[PDB]
Amino acid sequence: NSFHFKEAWKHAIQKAKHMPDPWAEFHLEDIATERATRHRYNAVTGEWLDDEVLIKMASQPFGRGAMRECFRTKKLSNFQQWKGASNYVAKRYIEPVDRDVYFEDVRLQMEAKLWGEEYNRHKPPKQVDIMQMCIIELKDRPGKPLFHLEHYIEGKYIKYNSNSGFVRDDNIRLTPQAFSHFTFERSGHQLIVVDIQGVGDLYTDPQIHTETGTDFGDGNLGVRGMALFFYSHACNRICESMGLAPFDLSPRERDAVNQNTKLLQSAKTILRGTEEKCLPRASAVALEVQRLNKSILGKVHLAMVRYHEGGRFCEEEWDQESAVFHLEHAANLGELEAIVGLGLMYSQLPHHILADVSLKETEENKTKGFDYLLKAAEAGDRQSMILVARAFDSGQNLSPDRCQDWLEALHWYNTALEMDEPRYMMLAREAEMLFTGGYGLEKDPQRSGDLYTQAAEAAMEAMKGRLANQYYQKAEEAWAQME
Amino acid sequence: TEEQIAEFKEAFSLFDTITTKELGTVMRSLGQNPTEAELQDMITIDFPEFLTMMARKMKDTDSEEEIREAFRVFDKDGNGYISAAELRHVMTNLGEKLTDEEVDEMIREADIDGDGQVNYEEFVQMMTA
Ligand SMILES: [Ca+2]
Ligand SMILES: [Ca+2]
Ligand SMILES: [Zn+2]
Repeated sequence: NSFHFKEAWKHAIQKAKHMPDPWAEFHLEDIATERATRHRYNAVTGEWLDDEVLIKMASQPFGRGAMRECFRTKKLSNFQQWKGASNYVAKRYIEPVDRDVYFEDVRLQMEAKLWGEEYNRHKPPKQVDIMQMCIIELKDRPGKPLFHLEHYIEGKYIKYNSNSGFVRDDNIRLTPQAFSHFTFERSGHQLIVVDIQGVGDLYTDPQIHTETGTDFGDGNLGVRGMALFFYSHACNRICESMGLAPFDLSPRERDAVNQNTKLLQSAKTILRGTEEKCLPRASAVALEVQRLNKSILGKVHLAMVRYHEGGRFCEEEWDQESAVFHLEHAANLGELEAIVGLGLMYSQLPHHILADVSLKETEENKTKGFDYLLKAAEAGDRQSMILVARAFDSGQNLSPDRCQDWLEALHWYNTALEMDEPRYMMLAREAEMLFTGGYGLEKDPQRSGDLYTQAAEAAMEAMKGRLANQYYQKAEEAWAQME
Repeated sequence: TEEQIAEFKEAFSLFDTITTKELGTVMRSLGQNPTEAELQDMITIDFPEFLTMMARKMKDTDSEEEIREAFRVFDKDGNGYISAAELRHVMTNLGEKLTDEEVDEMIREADIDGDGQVNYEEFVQMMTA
């Protein structure tokens, strides 16, 4: 009728009737049949459906990874001839795990299947599909053991990427990497589907990194996993056909990524022209800086910083330069840790993140350091608030284009106190400043005595009784000037 | 359909000729279990006409089974839907010279609801037409 391919469907059907059972010589049919409860998960509804199935499972596993072993299984269709029963791989954790891990793994795979369908909806050159996976429970066995179950797929198995930065370069395929990057953008940076692997574009055992990093098991490295992906990820023709903004890599990182651009140009997957554009979000710091006008992408850049410092990306010395590049990108995206760290670094001050990295002193770097420290102070970092109070007070680390301002210094001291130097120290410093006045602040004997008495009480809290007595005396001295 | 005709003939002759009640008796005595549905469906009854009706049934059930097996050929993960990736994998594994756009078109033709996949209802429609 309206189908000019029915000949193709039927040709495939009969050809398949002639193909042999790839597991025939394992004689799973001869195995004693076992009862199992199959638990299946619908990811759109979040709903589980459990039914009863009959399975014949091999007594010994045929494969063993680091975490799981795999059993050849035949399962009868509740919709006859065991010889024609469908072949399944049944996976079990070698070491005993909490039962909920199996159901969480199913949730992970079914979510990734939803993401494959979303990617397909954007009319990609090659479509993808994450194989359904469910659980079978063998209640008639000691301890009612659980297994993952997936259909057996004939073909060359390939890991196209890992959940930790690996990318397959030998005959590099575009579609898996484009799919991972697509999930990153289309989810609004809330997740990325990696560990893309399977036969052709039938994927299995995928992993998902989420911003929270709490779901989808111990393989969810969170923003760290996103960073591992984007450190190695070279955007391809599919990424561009869908509008995927590249990840802002360092110039050196970009060169390392481009080392395979000739392979990408020689890849086999060619675009069709029908591809469609990606709530989504851009993987570029520019469009994200506009979006912000609090950012997962900034957390990814910060994770890149820490992986550079930790030697993860080290092949020679760790990059340092690229670490700073990504620290700046994280800062401009509002990661308070990055803003504090860059404010300390540009001010030549001891810093925690990238501690052994010292930036060259420039006057422009002095202004940058104080600006970052004031931003951090206005954002609530107490350390920066104290450094800015000290800068406005004494001029230490003050930007040359700014002036000592004891009004501003008092503002920041008191913001610190209202939130590793003791508190009586800052209270007494405010007291001194109001005792003499200066740098735009007028003498205030009454307030100086009030703050000296607050400092005396705080000293009393810290057991510094004799210091408290000195502070009470200083308060009396401040008040003695009045009248 | 010969020795099976002999089995059907013996089953009927046990009731010899036939009535509706008897029809249910003979269907159950042949292993079947007709719902009052199929009873009133037909819906007395001779043996040539009984052979004809039983042949009809057998044909319809065999065609249902054949189409379900055909679907199992392509629904590689048994989720109830033939994705484009699945049909591509199958066409490759069975040695067919269809391109990727051709596989997308094979799916599109049968995709009545437009979800980019072929459920079993759409598969049957494609096969029973
Ligand atoms: Ca399927
Ligand atoms: Ca459909
Ligand atoms: Zn990309």
